[PDB]
Amino acid sequence: PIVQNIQGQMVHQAISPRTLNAWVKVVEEKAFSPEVIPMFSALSEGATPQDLNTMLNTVGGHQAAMQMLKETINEEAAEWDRVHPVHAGPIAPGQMREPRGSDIAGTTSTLQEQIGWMTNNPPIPVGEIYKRWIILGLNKIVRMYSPTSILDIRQGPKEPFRDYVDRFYKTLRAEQASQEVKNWMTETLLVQNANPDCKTILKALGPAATLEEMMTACQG
Amino acid sequence: PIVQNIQGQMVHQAISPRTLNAWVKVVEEKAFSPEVIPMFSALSEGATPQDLNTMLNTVGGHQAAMQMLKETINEEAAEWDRVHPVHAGPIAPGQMREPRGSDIAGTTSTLQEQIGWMTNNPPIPVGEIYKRWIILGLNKIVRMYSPTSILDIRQGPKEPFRDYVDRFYKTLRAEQASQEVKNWMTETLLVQNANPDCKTILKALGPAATLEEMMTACQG
Amino acid sequence: PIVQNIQGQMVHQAISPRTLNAWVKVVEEKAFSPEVIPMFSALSEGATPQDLNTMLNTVGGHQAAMQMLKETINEEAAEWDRVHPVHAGPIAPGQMREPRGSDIAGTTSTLQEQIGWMTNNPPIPVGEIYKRWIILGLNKIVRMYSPTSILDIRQGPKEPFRDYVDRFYKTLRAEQASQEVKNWMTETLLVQNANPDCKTILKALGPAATLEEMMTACQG
Amino acid sequence: PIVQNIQGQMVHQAISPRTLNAWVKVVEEKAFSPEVIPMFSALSEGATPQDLNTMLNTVGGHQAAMQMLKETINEEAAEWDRVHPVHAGPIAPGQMREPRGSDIAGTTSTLQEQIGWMTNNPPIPVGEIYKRWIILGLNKIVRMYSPTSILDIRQGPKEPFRDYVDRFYKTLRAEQASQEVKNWMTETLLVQNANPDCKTILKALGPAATLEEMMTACQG
Amino acid sequence: PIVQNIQGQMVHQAISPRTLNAWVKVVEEKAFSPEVIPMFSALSEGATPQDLNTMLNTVGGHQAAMQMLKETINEEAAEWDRVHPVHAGPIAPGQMREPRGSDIAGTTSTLQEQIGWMTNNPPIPVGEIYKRWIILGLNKIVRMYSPTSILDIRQGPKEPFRDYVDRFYKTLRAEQASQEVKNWMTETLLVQNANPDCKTILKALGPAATLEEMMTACQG
Amino acid sequence: PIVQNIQGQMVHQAISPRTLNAWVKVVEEKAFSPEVIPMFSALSEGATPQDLNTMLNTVGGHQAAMQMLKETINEEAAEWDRVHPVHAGPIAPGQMREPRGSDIAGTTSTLQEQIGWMTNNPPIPVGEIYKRWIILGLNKIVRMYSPTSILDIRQGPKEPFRDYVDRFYKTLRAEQASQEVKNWMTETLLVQNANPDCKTILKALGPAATLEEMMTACQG
Repeated sequence: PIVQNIQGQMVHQAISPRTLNAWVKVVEEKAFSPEVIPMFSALSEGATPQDLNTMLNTVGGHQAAMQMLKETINEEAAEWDRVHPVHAGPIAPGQMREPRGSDIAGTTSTLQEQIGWMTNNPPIPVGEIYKRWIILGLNKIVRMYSPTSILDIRQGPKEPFRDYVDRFYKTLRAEQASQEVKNWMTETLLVQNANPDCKTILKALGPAATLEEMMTACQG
Repeated sequence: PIVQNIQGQMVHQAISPRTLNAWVKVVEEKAFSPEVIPMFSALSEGATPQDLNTMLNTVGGHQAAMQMLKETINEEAAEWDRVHPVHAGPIAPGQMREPRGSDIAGTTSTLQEQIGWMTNNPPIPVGEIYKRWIILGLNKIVRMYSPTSILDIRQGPKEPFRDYVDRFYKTLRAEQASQEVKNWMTETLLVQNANPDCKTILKALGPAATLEEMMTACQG
Repeated sequence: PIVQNIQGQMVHQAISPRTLNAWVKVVEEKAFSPEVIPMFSALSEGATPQDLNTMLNTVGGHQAAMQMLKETINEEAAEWDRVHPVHAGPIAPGQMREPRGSDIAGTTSTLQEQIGWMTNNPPIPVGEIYKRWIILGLNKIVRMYSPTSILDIRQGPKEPFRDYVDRFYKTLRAEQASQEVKNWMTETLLVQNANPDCKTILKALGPAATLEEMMTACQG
Repeated sequence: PIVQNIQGQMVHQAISPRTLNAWVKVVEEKAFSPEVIPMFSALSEGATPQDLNTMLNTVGGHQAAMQMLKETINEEAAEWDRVHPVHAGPIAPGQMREPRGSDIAGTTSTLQEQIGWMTNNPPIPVGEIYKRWIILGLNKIVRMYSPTSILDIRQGPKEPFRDYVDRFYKTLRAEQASQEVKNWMTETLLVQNANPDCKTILKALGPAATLEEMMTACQG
Repeated sequence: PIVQNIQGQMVHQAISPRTLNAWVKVVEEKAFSPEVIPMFSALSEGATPQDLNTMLNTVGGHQAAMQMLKETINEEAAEWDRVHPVHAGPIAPGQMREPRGSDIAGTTSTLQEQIGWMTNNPPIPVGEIYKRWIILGLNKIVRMYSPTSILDIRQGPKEPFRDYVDRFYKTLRAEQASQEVKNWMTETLLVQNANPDCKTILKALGPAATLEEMMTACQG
Repeated sequence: PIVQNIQGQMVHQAISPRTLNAWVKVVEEKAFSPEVIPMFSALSEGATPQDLNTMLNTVGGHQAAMQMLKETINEEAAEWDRVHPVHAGPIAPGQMREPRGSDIAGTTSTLQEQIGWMTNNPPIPVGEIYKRWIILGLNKIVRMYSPTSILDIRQGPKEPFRDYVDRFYKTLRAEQASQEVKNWMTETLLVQNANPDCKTILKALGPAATLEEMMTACQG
């Protein structure tokens, strides 16, 4: 990943083994849960497409998820090539040729060319584009790992309200259908599926009730 | 987070992966203890709102508590907007605009805008305001996670005074109240709920005795 | 490796103890899984043949695999020396001589000659060729460690489609067939070797079958 | 702490997470040994009272010891405020006001006043006084924590002289008496409490008894 | 060890404690094995003789091996003195004196003299010579620590070919002999000492069969 | 400990918690052994007397050894004060007053005075003097912790020669009576205490025998 110097300029730097070790360990230990996308975006800030291909190929196991991510990256690269055709002929001396989708992916280009793209004037953010594509692929992967659907949630007679709302919001963050649909769901489905006693305790507070009073009602 | 860089010019330095790993580990190992608030305040010194959002997203589990935190952040932003109205219009070329609640919460404010608001002279304390909001939310969460009320703390028949006062002060620190209420409670509730064998000893010492005198009295 | 100094001449640097410890640890911990080749290509970047020989010699155990890797390096060096004539006699100053196969292998050269061949104009990628040879050898090794073949994978009656495709893609990554033959295999045998229920499911799905829709269809 | 830049101003720097992690680790693993005070004085060097309050609040458990430490800090602040009058009214610019005891404790001020007091000419060190108070409190704590007294140490019939002198010097380090009383006891009760055989050996050794001579005499 | 410092001026940097801890750990777990010589050469790149003495003194236990190493260093020093005589007389102000046989081992040579001998132009390769001596000593020690001879390696009746060839090549690498002798030793000993069934299986392949074909013959 | 900068000058630096942790761990885990002195000399290179007093006070347990070290430091300081009396009266402006015997230890001087003494023109090596004193004290400590004398060594009928020579050289390095006496002991006492069979096998080689042949004789 590129790093700025004392005078402000930046140059390529070898990827730290600690970053790769932490990424592989968090992938192994935390599997594919909603909290891998923020850590992935934090680990590889400013990473070249070669570094992202490293961080993806290094993930042993869960090869189906990695194949899904590869297919998503392939579709995004095809759409990018369709929306931005590259020109042919001689290239200007002060400009380097613009990358194609397969080259934005970093599959058929050298590291020096990535560094030249990233430190050009004006700079070309190939790393950020490929990171956005990988984040979309990881969103689709965490959507696939979702164990249950949002509608099938029903609290057991003994399962505490805390565990119920924990499971609910876990699969809700794993759903990621939309934002306003999520807002409507947390109003309706959250109170629609409570245990009868605590259910009517929550209905006593009306729809204006917030989550804090919703929990301290059934609390104790 | 931004940091003083040689010489005297603050530049943006992205959050280090080791800090995020330390935060994830302390939230995994210690759950939601009263001490986490200081650990959080010390792990994110001078952090941009984006860094605090990253540190709140990287949490694993406890989604209910994170939801209360987000809702209290929204409430604080609404109160800030009600107290500090923002006038519309073109901005000055050298001075930045006054941020709104959504600009403080890092939701609709780009990283460059926050860096501007922080490094500009005079500085806008967006980081400290968002930290105060998150600290209020964490206080709410740790006061909710209290298993039993402070009024229910009672010593066992053979439970030593050591563990009794330890658990009592732990629950009292987790409990929420003004300092004078705590000053009254440590004098009215501590000696009364003790075991009678050592309760007689504490009564023999006196009402206004300090903690160390009672502790060395019932020692052994 | 050879770290490139900021806005200056590229300076040689000894391999880091951290890098070597991470390498020996991943070897010892994961034996020879298909990801050791990407992780090796990641750790060893811009490294001299001396660095690569050190990284290979620090490996303890698996001496059969090490001897096979050395035999592969010897075969590659023999082929290189056969298809590339070696010049001799007086050599003009400021121009290094023709690198022999035993020299590009690093067994008959020195760090000075390696750095000279890596700093010449135009540069000669001695490191990138020796790394290619090591990757060919490691590919042979990981093919030898393959427990079962790819054509002999059959899904269990209770073993789910996720686990089945995980094993299938692991064996495919281990497989030695060319990429053109590799595609037909994952297009045909994946649906041809599954259990009858989801086999008929994917048959009703028909052509253009992709992994995402396959896994969403075989749910439950 | 306050790191002194090389040929520059003493720039303020937030406490690194490593310092707090080591502090919580030692206070968790080693409880309250006599040496923790030296390690606490080592980790916190040139630190603002805010840093010391952060280091104290991060301590988890042993809340009775923390309350005793806060009571000791309050007593020291009351004494300081009693024996030092506090000026008021308009204050000349460029000269900070009189530091109050509750202010020298850092409970009624911000970081700016502490940094100003630690940068004035002549310097007024708030850190070296608040650390002194914390050390007095930790000394009271470690004295309270000692399980056995110094006057009640007796060597076992089979327990050798080395273990006896180890326990004796540990309890002496935990002792609260003045240094001259400490010298008196370490001169007399050491040989006055040993086992009769080596007691007579050390009596034959006579005056000017020195520890290495004692341990070389009681050998075997 | 000295290191290239920005810009282009080598200055002395003391050995880091982490390197010493890594060396103590590798001489605690790996103990003495063939892999230690490569690890030692990588941990001490460009080390002054004082650093190598420090790394050889920190080894706890195995005093016989360290004495062998010291005696072989003395023998190499005597041979260097007998081959490179040192003339006595006043030294030139610009250039340094020729190091004697004991100036290499860092016994009577101060650190400044070694730094001079290394940074001078032309440099005196004292570090590499002392490293060659220590490597000869370590080769002696690892050839001594061999439990059995290479002629005694024989496969068990049901011991798989994998463990047999692994142990055989490990003992052969630990053994000391010229590579030319090993070329006959392998083709004479590997197939002969195998199990009778696998013996005939390998003999069916041919005498000059490679290691990979011989392996895949009896695979499973 | 002081550290050099880019311009070449040195200034005080806070002691790293990693150094203290490593020292405490090596002191406790390895207790007292001849290989604690090199580790101590390597850990605290360039450390101020305050840092050495820290590293000594931080050692919990083995308080008798620490008191021996304190007594040795006291005697060395008294001898230094006797051999170098300090002058009275006003001190020159360009010179700082020379440290007394007790101030070399850093017991009655602030850190700034130590830094001024260490970076004066010409520099005064108080740190190196106090390190020499501490190394002498640690030598006396490891002398006391020697379990057995050098003469009592007699190999058992079954105890292998390797264990015998290991124990011999261990207690010989722990003896440190002299260096030439050590050379005479390794000739006489090593050959005088062997088991009769291997004893006469060693006598078959005469006194000219070296250690390598000495052990490979009794080997196998």
